[PDB]
Order: sequence, then structure tokens, then C-alpha cells
Amino acid sequence: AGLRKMAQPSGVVEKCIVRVCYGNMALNGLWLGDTVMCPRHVIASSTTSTIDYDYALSVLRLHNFSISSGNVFLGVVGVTMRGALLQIKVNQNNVHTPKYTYRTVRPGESFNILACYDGAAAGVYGVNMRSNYTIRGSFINGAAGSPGYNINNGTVEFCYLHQLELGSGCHVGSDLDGVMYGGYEDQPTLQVEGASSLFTENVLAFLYAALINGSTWWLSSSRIAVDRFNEWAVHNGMTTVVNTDCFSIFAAKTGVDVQRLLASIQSLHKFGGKQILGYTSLTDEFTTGEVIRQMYGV
Amino acid sequence: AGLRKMAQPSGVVEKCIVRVCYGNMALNGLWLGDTVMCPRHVIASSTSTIDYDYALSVLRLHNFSISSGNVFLGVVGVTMRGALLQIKVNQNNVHTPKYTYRTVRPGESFNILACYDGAAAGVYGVNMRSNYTIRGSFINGAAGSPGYNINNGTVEFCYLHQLELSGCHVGSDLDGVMYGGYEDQPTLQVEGASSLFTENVLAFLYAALINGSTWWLSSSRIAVDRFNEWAVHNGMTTVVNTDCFSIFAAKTGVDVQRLLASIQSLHKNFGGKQILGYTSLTDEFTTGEVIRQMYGV
Amino acid sequence: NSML
Amino acid sequence: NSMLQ
Repeated sequence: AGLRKMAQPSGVVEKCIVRVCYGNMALNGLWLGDTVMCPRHVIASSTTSTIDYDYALSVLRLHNFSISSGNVFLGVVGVTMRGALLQIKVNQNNVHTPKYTYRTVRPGESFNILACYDGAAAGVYGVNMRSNYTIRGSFINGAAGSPGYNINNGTVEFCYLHQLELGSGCHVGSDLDGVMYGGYEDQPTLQVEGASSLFTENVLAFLYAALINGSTWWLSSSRIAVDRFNEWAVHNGMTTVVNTDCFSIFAAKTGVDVQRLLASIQSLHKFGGKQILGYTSLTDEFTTGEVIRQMYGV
Repeated sequence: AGLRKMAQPSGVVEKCIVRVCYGNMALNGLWLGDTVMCPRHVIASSTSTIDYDYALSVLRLHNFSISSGNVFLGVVGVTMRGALLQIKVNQNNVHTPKYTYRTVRPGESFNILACYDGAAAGVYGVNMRSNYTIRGSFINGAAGSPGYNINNGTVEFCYLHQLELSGCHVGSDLDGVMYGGYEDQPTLQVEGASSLFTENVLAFLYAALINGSTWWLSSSRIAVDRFNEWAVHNGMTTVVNTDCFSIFAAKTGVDVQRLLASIQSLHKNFGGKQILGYTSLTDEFTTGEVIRQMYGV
Repeated sequence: NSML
Repeated sequence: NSMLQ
């Protein structure tokens, strides 16, 4: 029993972090095979005013790089731009490179952050990609280059390299293709994240987990069809429901159908001094997949 | 900026997890040097009271299956160690970190590595509660999952998972002493009264102040001892250490006494508004976690 | 009260 | 302003 936002074990990824320094700039890189990937702003001469990255790369001093895995220093062979990343070829292969893929995640999908400083893992926590393409992270100045990953069948799927914090505190990264999530710029500008909508499918997962854990005081007997829910959502900061069928497993082991939870969601949207699994507000950080794993192991 | 409940990286611990089988029971073990530690209920036949001394007396070493992945370890001997078995094996774990044992106290944070079939499945930070339980996520098969802290390259092991009470989770320390004095029996014990750990709430409110959250900050003040009299009748532990807050009081301009009045107020409109996206009166963060996440130190 |  | 971290 119980539900916790968890991370997958980080060991396979820890072996891939390197420290990448250039001038007064220091951040983290991901060392896979003979390549290091890191945010391109490590070569920016200042990160406080606008940057011309092509100019910065044109005047790169290759020997001014210091890339290290622990006390083992990597020689830089070449550097190319890859969207908002540098792809740095180095002289040594990482023998501890796991089997890996890249994937761009979509809003509502969960992944793992390995929070890194000075090229060493410091913390690991789970996150969920918001509808405005930001994440609710904890990162301070040295954290750019911290990877986001998922692990499926021993293969590490890298989906995120940390880049920046918006003026609001929302955190933004790029995919391993170098495409910034949400189209935000890797510039110190005044960009503001879009309105965020709670991911209804995830809220439903949380409420089914709540039921399985014996929490029922909020359960409605009242019911509401998906369609009348969807019209209500778009004026109340929640998304729409299209797979009412990822919940079939949950409806069978609890006896509660989606439409009863959808009616509970509308009342719980702004709890009455009570809590659900410790929460005093609806949370959308848990996916059906996460809940299934924690409740049943598969 | 930001505040998140985080685990320390699990790599050094993942290589110490083994799968411990005996008859119809399978749980997890912690393999360090040439010993595997695991919960002793792996040797119990089934309901009612278990006589673990009898179960150990009728045990045959050749009925253990202990494996690190697909590598099987030969069992040399077994010793009772409180609620643990200390199993001597014929192979040294070459990936044994430098390590120590420590018993955590209420309010202290540590890391859980949730394990099934002798493999790490998840990692999350936890906080020992005043009733000596942790707010975990464990299903059957999770017993033996270790709790740990990492200081200066040394793994400090403080917990091996044993049982679920309500749904509170209870484990023993690596010396075999059950936290809170619960028994490793399938009997109808009930957890002690849960209470919010107030000094952690204070760390969390200072973290909120530092991240710009001030709507909840009271102008009133209450002395520590008067607050303590109120906390005991209101589900909250007493405050006894305050010197740890001087750095925060100096960084924010707000002393502990104003935060304590704020706690009393938040309890009166409890749930009216989040703090940093959290339940106000969140008690999972220590001052050490807060300092590391705000300042890196 | 469940062991494991 | 955005902070590049």
C-alpha cells in the first residue's frame, strides 16, 4: 500500500555524467560512447545578456574545455552545434555507456531527473511534463545538463537535458535532439510559460490509487459523462479525456467507474480541510503506469 | 529555485541487493562483504505467532536460494540478529562500498531503495515519523529493501523493510532492532499516534520564505514552550532544537516565534491554500535538505 | 498487519 | 528574466 512519487534507480545513468567547463562557465554533460552532450550556453561569454551562439562557437578555444569524469579528464576532438546542445567529440569511449535511446516526451508523461552539479549526481526525483512544457524541479545555478531519463527493459531512454529556469521558477530543458521543450529560448529573456492545465487522466490515476489505498470519503455516488466533463474542464484548468479505457484495469479492481471519479474531480477542484493520501489539492504528477507499478508490481 | 523531495543517487547501493529465497518465501537481502542480511520472516513457515528460534532450528542451509542477478551464492552459515538473519555466504561482494550502520531518530531523512525479486525498482526519500513509521510505497515482496544515507562516500545503512501495519511501513535497523518496537509477526498491532514533525515544518516554511512564498506568514508571535503545549493537543511534535534555524532567521528576517504563530494559523484554515504547491505544514523536509537545495551546501 |  | 543554469 501507499503511493509515492518515485524515481527509477539511477546507477546506470550516474556513470554517464561529466563536468563540462569553459571559461567562467561550468555545467554538466552526458558522456555516451565518444560524445559528450551539454547545453550550448557553457560556451557563452555571458549568460546575463543575449547570446549569438554561432559567433561563440566560431571563436571556441578547443583547449579551453575541461571535461572530466571524476578525476579522469577527456580530450576534446571536436564540437558541433546540435540545436540547444553542443555535441562534443572526445578522445575516449565511455566503457560504461548503457544501452540507450532518445525520445521526446509529451505533456503528461513521467520521467526521472538526475540532478547534477560539478559533474556528479546529487539527487534523483520523478517529474511529469506539464502542458506548458515545463517541469516542477529543484535546480540551482550549476544544474544545466542534468539528464532526464526513463528505463525500460535495461535500455535507458534519455528525454531531457536541463537548460534554464523561467522568471516564474518553472524549469525548462531540451530533448537530446537539441529541441527545447515548449519552444522556449535558451536566452536570458522575459519569456513566460503558458497557462498550465491539470492532466485529467493523471488525476484519475491518483484517485484510483486513493481508492485502492482505502481513501473513499470524496467518492461521489453522482456520475457524469466524459462529454459534460470536458465542457466543464476547459473553464476550470483541466485537460480532456479520450482514453477512458486505460482505466478498465482500475475499474475492475475497485468497482468504481470513471464517470464517478469525474464527478468527484469537479467537487475536489478547489477538499474541505480533509486530505487524499496526504494531498490537500488534486495532483496530476502520477500516470496510470506509475500507479499500476506501485499497486501491483507489473 | 524550487523544492523537491529527492533521493540521493542509488548506484552505490544497487550493487548490494540480492534475492533471498527459502521455501515459499522470497524477499530481498543486502550483500556486503561475505554476509547477506535479510528479514528473518523469510524462514517462517506461514497467520499466528512465529517461533523464530524453532524455525532456525529446523532450517537446512541447502534450501536457501540467494542470487545476485543470475549469480547464485553458496550459503555457509546463518545467525539470528534480532529481526534479521545474518547469512554467511561463500563469495565476497566486490562492489561493497565503504559503509556504516546507524539508527535514525524521528524527523531524520533517509533514502529508500524499493526492491523486488532482489533488484532495485525505485528510489525515494523518506522521513522517520514520531511513531517510528515511514510514509512509503511497498507491496508484498519488498521486505529487505534498504534505507540508506550517503555522507562523504560512505553509505550509512539505517533501515531494512519488514512490514506494513493501516498502511504505515515499519522496518528494523541493520542491528536487527525494530523501529518503534513493533514485532515482526502477523499480529494485530496498531501504530502509535501520528504527528507532524514540527521542526521539519519550520524548515519547510523557511524554504517557502526563501522561494518568495509569504501569504501565510503571521504577524503574531508565540514562545516555543507555549506552542509546545498546544502542539501536543493538535497533532504536532514539540520543538526542542532551535539553534539550527538561526541561519534561516538571519537570511529571511523572520524568527522561529513568528513561524510558530503561522503554524497555528495554518492549522485553522487547513487546506485553504498550498505553499510552494505543497500541503502547508509539510513535514518531510529537514533543515539539511532545505540548505542543500537552496544553497548547494 | 502484513509482513513484506 | 530567464536564468540559464
